[PDB]
Amino acid sequence: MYNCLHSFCLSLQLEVLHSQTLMLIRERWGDLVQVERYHAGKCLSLSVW
Amino acid sequence: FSSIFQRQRVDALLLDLRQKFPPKF
Repeated sequence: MYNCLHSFCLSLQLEVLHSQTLMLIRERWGDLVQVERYHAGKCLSLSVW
Repeated sequence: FSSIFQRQRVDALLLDLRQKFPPKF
């Protein structure tokens, strides 16, 4: 039970963070941050400066 | 006499949960 609901919640958190980065790139930042890698449920990697 | 349209991503995550954790009767 812990494995199933912990894995789902953590990948949900990663999906929320990816959606937030797409909001920041579209609205206010824009090429000051870029998504390098995104594997859904596995990893997210952003590039600044 | 709704659906907030961020549910595509949640649904793909549900399918990944189905695969990563299968149901067991």
